[PDB]
Amino acid sequence: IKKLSGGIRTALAQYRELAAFAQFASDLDEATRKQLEHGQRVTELMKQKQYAPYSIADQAVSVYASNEGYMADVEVKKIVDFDAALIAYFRSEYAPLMKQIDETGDYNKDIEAAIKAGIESFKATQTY
Amino acid sequence: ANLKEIRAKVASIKSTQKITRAMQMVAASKMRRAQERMAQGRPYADNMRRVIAHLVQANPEYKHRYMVDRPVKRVGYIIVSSDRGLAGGLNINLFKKVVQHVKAQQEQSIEVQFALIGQKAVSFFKNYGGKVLGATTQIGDAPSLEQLTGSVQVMLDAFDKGELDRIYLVSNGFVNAMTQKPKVEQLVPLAPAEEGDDLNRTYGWDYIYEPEAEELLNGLLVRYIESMVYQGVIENVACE
Amino acid sequence: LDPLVVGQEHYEIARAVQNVLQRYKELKDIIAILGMDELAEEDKLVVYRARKIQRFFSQPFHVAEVFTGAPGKLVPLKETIRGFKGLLAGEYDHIPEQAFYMVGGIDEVIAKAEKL
Amino acid sequence: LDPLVVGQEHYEIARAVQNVLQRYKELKDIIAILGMDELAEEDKLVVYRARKIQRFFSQPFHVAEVFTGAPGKLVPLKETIRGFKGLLAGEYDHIPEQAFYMVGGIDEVIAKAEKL
Amino acid sequence: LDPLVVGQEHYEIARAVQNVLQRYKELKDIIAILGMDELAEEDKLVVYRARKIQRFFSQPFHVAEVFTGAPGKLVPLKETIRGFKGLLAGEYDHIPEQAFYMVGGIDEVIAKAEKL
Amino acid sequence: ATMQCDVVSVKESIYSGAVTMLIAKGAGGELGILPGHAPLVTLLQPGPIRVLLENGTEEIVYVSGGVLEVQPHVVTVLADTAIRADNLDEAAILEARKNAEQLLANQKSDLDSAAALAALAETAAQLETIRK
Repeated sequence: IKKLSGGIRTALAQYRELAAFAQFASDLDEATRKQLEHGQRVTELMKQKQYAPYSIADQAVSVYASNEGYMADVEVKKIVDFDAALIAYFRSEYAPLMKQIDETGDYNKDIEAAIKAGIESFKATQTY
Repeated sequence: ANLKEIRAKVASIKSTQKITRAMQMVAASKMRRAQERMAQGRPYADNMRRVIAHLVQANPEYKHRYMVDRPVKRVGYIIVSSDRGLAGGLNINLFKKVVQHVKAQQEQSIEVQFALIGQKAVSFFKNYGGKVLGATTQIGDAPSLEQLTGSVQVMLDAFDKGELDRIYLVSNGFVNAMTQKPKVEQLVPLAPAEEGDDLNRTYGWDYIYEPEAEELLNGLLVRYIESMVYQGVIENVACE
Repeated sequence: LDPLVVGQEHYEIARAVQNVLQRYKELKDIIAILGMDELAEEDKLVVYRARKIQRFFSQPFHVAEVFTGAPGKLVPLKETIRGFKGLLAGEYDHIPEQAFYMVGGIDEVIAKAEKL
Repeated sequence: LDPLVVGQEHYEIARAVQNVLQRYKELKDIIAILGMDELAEEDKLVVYRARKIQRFFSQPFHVAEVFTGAPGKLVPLKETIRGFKGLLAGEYDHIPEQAFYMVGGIDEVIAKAEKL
Repeated sequence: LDPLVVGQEHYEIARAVQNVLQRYKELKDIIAILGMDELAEEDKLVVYRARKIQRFFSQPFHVAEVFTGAPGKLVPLKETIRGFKGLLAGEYDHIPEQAFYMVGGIDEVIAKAEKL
Repeated sequence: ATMQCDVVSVKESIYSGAVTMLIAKGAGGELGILPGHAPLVTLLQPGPIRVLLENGTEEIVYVSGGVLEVQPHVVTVLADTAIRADNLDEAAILEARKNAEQLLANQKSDLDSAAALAALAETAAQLETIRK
């Protein structure tokens, strides 16, 4: 969590910096437009329902999928549906890994590889 | 007033300030892009001036109908304006300058007609009234020739039929990022000013003029006619 | 007002209506300062739909007939749900906002559209 | 910070540095919105000198030796006065600004610059 | 200043000069921007009348007889009403300016206008 | 031989160096290695132009049409962004009959000659707009 919180903090800060440019998006350069889109995706990722606590593994997977470019193809309105589907794909096919993350909390190159492979498999095969 | 009212008003003003700052930055970017377009388009005007000077020095014996001036009567005008506001009233300045100009012309006892390209001129300046040949609006930024080709043509065909003699164009000129000023300039009379170039250094061969010795050049003028006005229009946009 | 009590369609309709009204509420200062033409098209649609919705919550009562003279009305829940679902969808847009004042169910709005 | 208590040269140097910093604060917005460059040379020189001064203000401390490993630097006032006067004069107009960061006294800046 | 208590004649004489004062105050900026040359018709007359009345408000005082050759004036109210009505009618427009200044009553003003 | 051949449309250009072979219709493909003689001016057809710069590098440039001037060491082309070299008048004012004066006529039916009418009203509107 300590490793992965920085990207979200930076994205939220940059979205706070430039938000009135939403109407004038086409007039901006590519970098600022990409920053604005990433900020919109991140700020819609933060929405959650009552009586559904997320686990450490769930938060880690969601944040890793966001910090990397995986959530750059989904529409701004469909982010909430994509996030749960991704969570439910895990805990059913990758439960050992979820248990290891929950019980240990470590972060080594091996875990990162497993998370990346699982996200790639979900994006390739399943649909949301 | 109530503390709650002031507390909400402060936040509202802060949000409006942020929005206005965003608009200012967007305007700066658009202005610099318009400056790039102006720099890109300048060589076209330069080569047009060069070629027209070369041709007029080549065949000064013959002159077309656009280089001959008859006594001034029934003069005409061309106006360009923005389609959106918040421009600090540059359109107001242009309209006022042209209205004192036309007031002086009426004091000279000559009736006038003109045409409009700006949306604000049609929406506001026309409530008062005025003889009008053409109004084309909503051309947008980076307007194309197809968009304004007809508007210039009708105004000058009025001269071609002889019912108008002098046609001016009125537009804003850009001197510095903070400095723009109205300008009125005559184009249809096309009186010569700088003809000293290319006489001192050869350029005596001129052209065999194989397709038409003294006939095709008139079409060239039309291109010049569609050039300068276009060159003017983008100017205004940048200023805006 | 819970998805497990009033169902799923009702909850979404209520949330969408509240969201539209709240979004329109924050646009009044910009319109006061900036011209109405200086807004995004989606913002204009939100403003118009919010005005229609604001007028649409009014109906005549059976008891207040003495004040106005019009007869009272009583609208069932399903009619309200259907009308609000149709309104948020973007249909009913051409209908002027005047025809939504004190007019009970939607069909009376459609009928009143002819007169004024 | 008055000419009586501290002297004349110290007051002059401090006021000049503050004026340069204020000028830089005024100029950043023009660069940010109107654009880069598009400006005379004196403004650009002011910007470069302001950046050099901003880098030069930083210094390492003694209470962080057990953390970073770099020894602390205590700079005698006279060295600060001489270095800032030289920087304002324009002698160090070619030294890279990266030699002014966490470098303590002026000579040390010269040594770090020539070593680089 | 009520028609019932003082009369309709006095009341209508009043509130007409105040209108001229308000018009002149609103046109002051435009008058400041440029002179009567930019000004159109029916406003130059308003400006002249406003100047005339604001100068006519002056009056000598008996308390200043030590510094005044004249012993001061005690203008009756009816005379003031007559003078203000005549000046509002535009008859006294041809009277040159400064004849209303410190000349007290309008009748004295006429003599001053005649002599100079 | 060949040093430059410039073709300028509303806002664009191209550069030509030592062109091996230039092909334009209606003139026998007069262009190519610079002739440098008989300076003249012709009406360039709206057909495309084939360019070979060096060692067989072939490219195609589409000219709507325009004017072509040749001179020793100078080749200039003023082109058009569309097909208008036929000096069309009625077609280019058909939209004017519907968009230039028809649009104003629907918007404003006053059709009254100006003659600097109501200049006092314009000045009053100016004064009102100054208030801000």
